[PDB]
Amino acid sequence: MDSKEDEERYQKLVTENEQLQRLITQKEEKIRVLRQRLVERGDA
Amino acid sequence: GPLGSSVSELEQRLRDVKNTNSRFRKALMEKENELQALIRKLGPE
Repeated sequence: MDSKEDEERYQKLVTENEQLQRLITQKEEKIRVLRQRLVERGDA
Repeated sequence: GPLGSSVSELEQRLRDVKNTNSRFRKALMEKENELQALIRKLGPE
């Protein structure tokens, strides 16, 4: 029909893009601190 | 791709963000592997 059909798909996907980036960062952030907590004990 | 109905400008950004989301959904599951990996390193003393 029109671009709207795919644009409605688009806007949903960009919406997941927002959350995905959020979590990747949150996980990566956790990963960062999580290393530091173990290393200074496990390896020192 | 967009030869009609949907404008090229929309679908090209759509292809981009889909490749983006698929990649990000991959990375996200991977980062969980790094997450547990570290916890497996929390396993010892």
